[PDB]
Amino acid sequence: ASEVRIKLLLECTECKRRNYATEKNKRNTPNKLELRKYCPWCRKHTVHREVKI
Amino acid sequence: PKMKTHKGAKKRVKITASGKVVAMKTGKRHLNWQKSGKEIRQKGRKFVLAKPEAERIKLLLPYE
RNA sequence: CGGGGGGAACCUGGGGAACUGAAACAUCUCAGUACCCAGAGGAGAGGAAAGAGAAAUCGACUCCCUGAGUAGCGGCGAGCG
RNA sequence: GUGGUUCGUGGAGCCAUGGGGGAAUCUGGGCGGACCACCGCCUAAGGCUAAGUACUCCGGGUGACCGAUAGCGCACCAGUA
RNA sequence: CGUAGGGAAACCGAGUCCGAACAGGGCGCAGCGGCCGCAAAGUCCGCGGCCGUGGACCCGAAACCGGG
RNA sequence: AGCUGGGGCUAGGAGUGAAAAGCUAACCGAGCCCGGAGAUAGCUGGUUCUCCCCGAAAUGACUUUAGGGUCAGCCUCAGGC
RNA sequence: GGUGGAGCCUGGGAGUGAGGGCGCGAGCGAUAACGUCCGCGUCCGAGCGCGGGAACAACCGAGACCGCCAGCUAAGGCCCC
RNA sequence: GACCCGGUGAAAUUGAACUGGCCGUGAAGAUGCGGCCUACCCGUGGCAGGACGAAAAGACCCCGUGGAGCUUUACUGCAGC
RNA sequence: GUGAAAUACCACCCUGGCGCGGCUGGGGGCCUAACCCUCGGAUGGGGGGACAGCGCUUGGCGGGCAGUUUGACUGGGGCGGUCGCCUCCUAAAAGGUAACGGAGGCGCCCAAAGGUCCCCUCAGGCGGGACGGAAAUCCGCCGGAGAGCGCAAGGGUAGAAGGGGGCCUGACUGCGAGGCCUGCAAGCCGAGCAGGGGCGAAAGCCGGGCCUAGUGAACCGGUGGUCCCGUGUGGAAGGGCCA
Ligand SMILES: [Mg+2]
Ligand SMILES: [Mg+2]
Ligand SMILES: [Mg+2]
Ligand SMILES: [Mg+2]
Ligand SMILES: [Mg+2]
Ligand SMILES: [Mg+2]
Ligand SMILES: [Mg+2]
Ligand SMILES: [Mg+2]
Ligand SMILES: [Mg+2]
Ligand SMILES: [Mg+2]
Ligand SMILES: [Mg+2]
Ligand SMILES: [Mg+2]
Ligand SMILES: [Mg+2]
Ligand SMILES: [Mg+2]
Ligand SMILES: [Mg+2]
Ligand SMILES: [Mg+2]
Ligand SMILES: [Mg+2]
Ligand SMILES: [Mg+2]
Ligand SMILES: [Mg+2]
Ligand SMILES: [Mg+2]
Ligand SMILES: [Mg+2]
Ligand SMILES: [Mg+2]
Ligand SMILES: [Mg+2]
Ligand SMILES: [Mg+2]
Ligand SMILES: [Mg+2]
Ligand SMILES: [Mg+2]
Ligand SMILES: [Mg+2]
Ligand SMILES: [Mg+2]
Ligand SMILES: [Mg+2]
Ligand SMILES: [Mg+2]
Ligand SMILES: [Mg+2]
Ligand SMILES: [Mg+2]
Ligand SMILES: [Mg+2]
Ligand SMILES: [Mg+2]
Ligand SMILES: [Mg+2]
Ligand SMILES: [Mg+2]
Ligand SMILES: [Mg+2]
Ligand SMILES: [Mg+2]
Ligand SMILES: [Mg+2]
Ligand SMILES: [Mg+2]
Ligand SMILES: [Mg+2]
Ligand SMILES: [Mg+2]
Ligand SMILES: [Mg+2]
Ligand SMILES: [Mg+2]
Ligand SMILES: [Mg+2]
Ligand SMILES: [Mg+2]
Ligand SMILES: [Mg+2]
Ligand SMILES: [Mg+2]
Ligand SMILES: [Mg+2]
Ligand SMILES: [Mg+2]
Ligand SMILES: [Mg+2]
Ligand SMILES: [Mg+2]
Ligand SMILES: [Mg+2]
Ligand SMILES: [Mg+2]
Ligand SMILES: [Mg+2]
Ligand SMILES: [Mg+2]
Ligand SMILES: [Mg+2]
Ligand SMILES: [Mg+2]
Ligand SMILES: [Mg+2]
Ligand SMILES: [Mg+2]
Ligand SMILES: [Mg+2]
Ligand SMILES: [Mg+2]
Ligand SMILES: [Mg+2]
Ligand SMILES: [Mg+2]
Ligand SMILES: [Mg+2]
Ligand SMILES: [Mg+2]
Ligand SMILES: [Mg+2]
Ligand SMILES: [Mg+2]
Ligand SMILES: [Mg+2]
Ligand SMILES: [Mg+2]
Ligand SMILES: [Mg+2]
Ligand SMILES: [Mg+2]
Ligand SMILES: [Mg+2]
Ligand SMILES: [Mg+2]
Ligand SMILES: [Mg+2]
Ligand SMILES: [Mg+2]
Ligand SMILES: [Mg+2]
Ligand SMILES: [Mg+2]
Ligand SMILES: [Mg+2]
Ligand SMILES: [Mg+2]
Ligand SMILES: [Mg+2]
Ligand SMILES: [Mg+2]
Ligand SMILES: [Mg+2]
Ligand SMILES: [Mg+2]
Ligand SMILES: [Mg+2]
Ligand SMILES: [Mg+2]
Ligand SMILES: [Mg+2]
Ligand SMILES: [Mg+2]
Ligand SMILES: [Mg+2]
Ligand SMILES: [Mg+2]
Ligand SMILES: [Mg+2]
Ligand SMILES: [Mg+2]
Ligand SMILES: [Mg+2]
Ligand SMILES: [Mg+2]
Ligand SMILES: [Mg+2]
Ligand SMILES: [Mg+2]
Ligand SMILES: [Mg+2]
Ligand SMILES: [Mg+2]
Ligand SMILES: [Mg+2]
Ligand SMILES: [Mg+2]
Ligand SMILES: [Mg+2]
Ligand SMILES: [Mg+2]
Ligand SMILES: [Mg+2]
Ligand SMILES: [Mg+2]
Ligand SMILES: [Mg+2]
Ligand SMILES: [Mg+2]
Ligand SMILES: [Mg+2]
Ligand SMILES: [Mg+2]
Ligand SMILES: [Mg+2]
Ligand SMILES: [Mg+2]
Ligand SMILES: [Mg+2]
Ligand SMILES: [Mg+2]
Ligand SMILES: [Mg+2]
Ligand SMILES: [Mg+2]
Ligand SMILES: [Mg+2]
Ligand SMILES: [Mg+2]
Ligand SMILES: [Mg+2]
Ligand SMILES: [Mg+2]
Ligand SMILES: [Mg+2]
Ligand SMILES: [Mg+2]
Ligand SMILES: [Mg+2]
Ligand SMILES: [Mg+2]
Ligand SMILES: [Mg+2]
Ligand SMILES: [Mg+2]
Ligand SMILES: [Mg+2]
Ligand SMILES: [Mg+2]
Ligand SMILES: [Mg+2]
Ligand SMILES: [Mg+2]
Ligand SMILES: [Mg+2]
Ligand SMILES: [Mg+2]
Ligand SMILES: [Mg+2]
Ligand SMILES: [Mg+2]
Ligand SMILES: [Mg+2]
Ligand SMILES: [Mg+2]
Ligand SMILES: [Mg+2]
Ligand SMILES: [Mg+2]
Ligand SMILES: [Mg+2]
Ligand SMILES: [Mg+2]
Ligand SMILES: [Mg+2]
Ligand SMILES: [Mg+2]
Ligand SMILES: [Mg+2]
Ligand SMILES: [Mg+2]
Ligand SMILES: [Mg+2]
Ligand SMILES: [Mg+2]
Ligand SMILES: [Mg+2]
Ligand SMILES: [Mg+2]
Ligand SMILES: [Mg+2]
Ligand SMILES: [Mg+2]
Ligand SMILES: [Mg+2]
Ligand SMILES: [Mg+2]
Ligand SMILES: [Mg+2]
Ligand SMILES: [Mg+2]
Ligand SMILES: [Mg+2]
Ligand SMILES: [Mg+2]
Ligand SMILES: [Mg+2]
Ligand SMILES: [Mg+2]
Ligand SMILES: [Mg+2]
Ligand SMILES: [Mg+2]
Ligand SMILES: [Mg+2]
Ligand SMILES: [Mg+2]
Ligand SMILES: [Mg+2]
Ligand SMILES: [Mg+2]
Ligand SMILES: [Mg+2]
Ligand SMILES: [Mg+2]
Ligand SMILES: [Mg+2]
Ligand SMILES: [Mg+2]
Ligand SMILES: [Mg+2]
Ligand SMILES: [Mg+2]
Ligand SMILES: [Mg+2]
Ligand SMILES: [Mg+2]
Ligand SMILES: [Mg+2]
Ligand SMILES: [Mg+2]
Ligand SMILES: [Mg+2]
Ligand SMILES: [Mg+2]
Ligand SMILES: [Mg+2]
Ligand SMILES: [Mg+2]
Ligand SMILES: [Mg+2]
Ligand SMILES: [Mg+2]
Ligand SMILES: [Mg+2]
Ligand SMILES: [Mg+2]
Ligand SMILES: [Mg+2]
Ligand SMILES: [Mg+2]
Ligand SMILES: [Mg+2]
Ligand SMILES: [Mg+2]
Ligand SMILES: [Mg+2]
Ligand SMILES: [Mg+2]
Ligand SMILES: [Mg+2]
Ligand SMILES: [Mg+2]
Ligand SMILES: [Mg+2]
Ligand SMILES: [Mg+2]
Ligand SMILES: [Mg+2]
Ligand SMILES: [Mg+2]
Ligand SMILES: [Mg+2]
Ligand SMILES: [Mg+2]
Ligand SMILES: [Mg+2]
Ligand SMILES: [Zn+2]
Repeated sequence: ASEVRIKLLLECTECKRRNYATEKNKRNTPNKLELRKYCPWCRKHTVHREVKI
Repeated sequence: PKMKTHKGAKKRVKITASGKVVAMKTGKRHLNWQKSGKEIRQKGRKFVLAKPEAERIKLLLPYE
């Protein structure tokens, strides 16, 4: 990673719990990530949103 | 004078009932974002220490 | 009427290092030990709860055993306790 | 601002106090580990106090302690030459 | 000290911890002859080797510090 | 700016110094004595009777580590298979 | 197949972690070094005990429990020492 | 002075000595191993070539996570302002 | 009449601004008696003057002194160079194997350059064609791979790991038999079970990337979550577990 190849987390938009940790390239993806992952808390897949790490 | 229990160990490790040394798994304190889920998952568990090193870490625990 | 000075260590108060250990070293340790000073005595200090701390309990202080290298303290290092 | 306590600022109370501000007398005040409340313990800012405890210049008893390069530095005119 | 362990802990307990799990895995769980005797976990004192703490196998520094 | 007797004062991180780090009781880049003290020494040395069986290593990894150490390797002893 | 101071397992005690010559395979070196750095092996180390090599730790021979004024052999040797 | 006689009589040094030379060898500079040459036993005055002669646990050099003095815009503290 | 709010009048509050009083903070000026210096005389005179000096405290300058640090490898030390990870060789046809031996790279990157389904096959040589070229793109024959795979090198690879596109987020959670490697600790591969999903008609594949580097153990602390402990009790301070 670098200053452009940042770090970030995913937040189960339903219960707002952060679940996964990944990265992106804020120049090639300056839009906040929105990915559909699985929440062990809700116990069902859910759209997760890039929050800041 | 009697021996002093080494606390650097009693805070990290734990002697079982059969005479083994079980310490938590090293690696997942930080720098974990790009690590696997398998790598974070497996490292959250104890591991029996090598016999030679455990033997030493028990002579430091003379009273447990 | 009393004090002054002496006494081998032992005692309490006022001050108080370092080598060393941490396999370097500064916090830390060695340790409030060694040493200096004032004082006291056959002993000195402490001592009759504005305490301890969870028993709805104990009952001044001193010393030994035990509690225990437990609780905790610690560049949670060496180690302290 | 420090010292003591296992407590090295730690969530840091308790005991002590060099600096500042500065009360009350039982309807008082300190305490039970920051703080608030409930519940409890105690009753500071005057003092005294035997024994059980520590040491061994001194005297005595006794040793699977030494026996003149040993045992105190000195078994003898030694803290001497 | 031992008779119960597992867990950071509440806490459960021949099981317990991660877990949604009746899944999977970690650390755990069970004497010999003819009642007897014999053996043993464990524990206690001796002895022995080794380790920790202290000058710790003996002698040796250059140096630091304190009071005179 | 001389030499000199006698009486004096200044000292240990301190004194003096027409300056050499010279001098401070015959060795001064921090005097001497005594104490902390048996400082520390991963370095060198030294380690005392006899016989009996086995019998090495000087490699690898990490090591402010390289002439020192932790684990493994190679030796040994007791028990078990 | 192999019953060997063979091997597996648990446990206690170590020492070693400065190797060196030779032979073969390489690198480095100059197709130098009693040079250096690795690999398989061997020997000295620990066999500086014995025979040969004039003499010589490691080349050839050969693994020394002790005693004999007995015999056979290995390397190497048989004109004299 | 040295040297001879009477009188007194030290010293560092010293594994033990029955202590030759040459060509070789050997931890690479042999009185001590091998071969050869030489050499009768003990002395006194002398000369300094060798016993890698004596003395001082190399001032040089590196090593030690040794020390100490000096230095600064090295780190961290203290006096002082 | 009128606007959202409406008028005489009587309070409580604001806007701002003015004077008295409060109580303080700065600045100016002057006293004096604390405090300090001085005066043959001292319960006093004289000058300084609430500053200075001193005490607790803040922050700075501070080799003046004090305690220490100032790495190792090295064909002696120093100067130079190097220090972990990856690829090839040396490496003597298993693995492993040194040297300040010979050659080069990593400290990133991709939201697609991931997953799945379907389809497609390259460089290169010869001839062919406006602008138009030794190589822009089209047509034809030959072309088992010499192209390509983001980057060093290697091995691998079209019967895909290469190129196009569709729907997608498995770049999952909870574990994980058995193993490679191995001194420790680490690092590596991983079938399968459940939870919930994605691509597919289906068999099936998917726990990021054709692979091998792209990294950093504990200690200390930050943020979200959990709701386990809470120092007499209920909470809180502060912690532990998860990420
Ligand atoms: Mg992840
Ligand atoms: Mg436990
Ligand atoms: Mg961890
Ligand atoms: Mg964490
Ligand atoms: Mg990765
Ligand atoms: Mg994963
Ligand atoms: Mg988990
Ligand atoms: Mg206990
Ligand atoms: Mg127990
Ligand atoms: Mg007296
Ligand atoms: Mg005191
Ligand atoms: Mg002092
Ligand atoms: Mg010190
Ligand atoms: Mg010491
Ligand atoms: Mg130590
Ligand atoms: Mg000590
Ligand atoms: Mg030290
Ligand atoms: Mg040390
Ligand atoms: Mg030092
Ligand atoms: Mg102390
Ligand atoms: Mg005292
Ligand atoms: Mg006196
Ligand atoms: Mg007295
Ligand atoms: Mg008495
Ligand atoms: Mg009294
Ligand atoms: Mg009273
Ligand atoms: Mg106890
Ligand atoms: Mg106990
Ligand atoms: Mg720690
Ligand atoms: Mg202490
Ligand atoms: Mg303190
Ligand atoms: Mg703090
Ligand atoms: Mg404190
Ligand atoms: Mg307390
Ligand atoms: Mg006060
Ligand atoms: Mg009351
Ligand atoms: Mg009150
Ligand atoms: Mg109080
Ligand atoms: Mg209070
Ligand atoms: Mg309170
Ligand atoms: Mg209390
Ligand atoms: Mg409380
Ligand atoms: Mg009350
Ligand atoms: Mg109380
Ligand atoms: Mg009172
Ligand atoms: Mg009293
Ligand atoms: Mg008395
Ligand atoms: Mg008494
Ligand atoms: Mg007596
Ligand atoms: Mg006798
Ligand atoms: Mg006797
Ligand atoms: Mg005598
Ligand atoms: Mg005597
Ligand atoms: Mg006699
Ligand atoms: Mg289980
Ligand atoms: Mg099991
Ligand atoms: Mg029995
Ligand atoms: Mg016993
Ligand atoms: Mg041992
Ligand atoms: Mg000691
Ligand atoms: Mg000793
Ligand atoms: Mg000595
Ligand atoms: Mg000494
Ligand atoms: Mg010093
Ligand atoms: Mg000094
Ligand atoms: Mg004079
Ligand atoms: Mg004079
Ligand atoms: Mg005089
Ligand atoms: Mg003086
Ligand atoms: Mg001095
Ligand atoms: Mg002194
Ligand atoms: Mg002094
Ligand atoms: Mg001076
Ligand atoms: Mg003197
Ligand atoms: Mg002198
Ligand atoms: Mg000095
Ligand atoms: Mg002198
Ligand atoms: Mg003294
Ligand atoms: Mg000491
Ligand atoms: Mg030292
Ligand atoms: Mg003898
Ligand atoms: Mg080695
Ligand atoms: Mg290691
Ligand atoms: Mg290091
Ligand atoms: Mg070296
Ligand atoms: Mg070992
Ligand atoms: Mg056996
Ligand atoms: Mg056998
Ligand atoms: Mg054997
Ligand atoms: Mg063997
Ligand atoms: Mg063994
Ligand atoms: Mg070594
Ligand atoms: Mg060597
Ligand atoms: Mg050695
Ligand atoms: Mg070596
Ligand atoms: Mg070698
Ligand atoms: Mg060699
Ligand atoms: Mg030779
Ligand atoms: Mg050779
Ligand atoms: Mg041949
Ligand atoms: Mg050859
Ligand atoms: Mg060769
Ligand atoms: Mg080579
Ligand atoms: Mg050669
Ligand atoms: Mg060499
Ligand atoms: Mg070597
Ligand atoms: Mg040797
Ligand atoms: Mg031989
Ligand atoms: Mg042999
Ligand atoms: Mg031989
Ligand atoms: Mg011999
Ligand atoms: Mg010999
Ligand atoms: Mg021979
Ligand atoms: Mg011979
Ligand atoms: Mg011969
Ligand atoms: Mg044989
Ligand atoms: Mg014959
Ligand atoms: Mg012949
Ligand atoms: Mg002859
Ligand atoms: Mg004559
Ligand atoms: Mg004469
Ligand atoms: Mg000799
Ligand atoms: Mg002769
Ligand atoms: Mg030669
Ligand atoms: Mg010669
Ligand atoms: Mg000869
Ligand atoms: Mg001769
Ligand atoms: Mg001879
Ligand atoms: Mg000869
Ligand atoms: Mg002569
Ligand atoms: Mg000469
Ligand atoms: Mg001569
Ligand atoms: Mg002469
Ligand atoms: Mg000579
Ligand atoms: Mg000679
Ligand atoms: Mg000479
Ligand atoms: Mg000399
Ligand atoms: Mg010398
Ligand atoms: Mg020497
Ligand atoms: Mg020496
Ligand atoms: Mg020397
Ligand atoms: Mg030297
Ligand atoms: Mg040095
Ligand atoms: Mg160093
Ligand atoms: Mg070193
Ligand atoms: Mg220095
Ligand atoms: Mg001053
Ligand atoms: Mg000034
Ligand atoms: Mg004025
Ligand atoms: Mg003022
Ligand atoms: Mg004053
Ligand atoms: Mg200050
Ligand atoms: Mg200076
Ligand atoms: Mg400075
Ligand atoms: Mg100084
Ligand atoms: Mg300094
Ligand atoms: Mg020091
Ligand atoms: Mg070096
Ligand atoms: Mg290295
Ligand atoms: Mg060099
Ligand atoms: Mg050289
Ligand atoms: Mg060399
Ligand atoms: Mg080399
Ligand atoms: Mg350099
Ligand atoms: Mg290979
Ligand atoms: Mg090979
Ligand atoms: Mg292998
Ligand atoms: Mg290099
Ligand atoms: Mg790729
Ligand atoms: Mg054209
Ligand atoms: Mg290719
Ligand atoms: Mg590239
Ligand atoms: Mg190929
Ligand atoms: Mg594709
Ligand atoms: Mg696609
Ligand atoms: Mg869909
Ligand atoms: Mg496994
Ligand atoms: Mg492993
Ligand atoms: Mg990794
Ligand atoms: Mg499924
Ligand atoms: Mg499915
Ligand atoms: Mg479908
Ligand atoms: Mg899978
Ligand atoms: Mg990759
Ligand atoms: Mg792909
Ligand atoms: Mg790294
Ligand atoms: Mg640390
Ligand atoms: Mg839970
Ligand atoms: Mg509470
Ligand atoms: Mg709770
Ligand atoms: Mg309430
Ligand atoms: Mg609340
Ligand atoms: Mg909280
Ligand atoms: Mg929390
Ligand atoms: Mg975590
Ligand atoms: Zn959720």
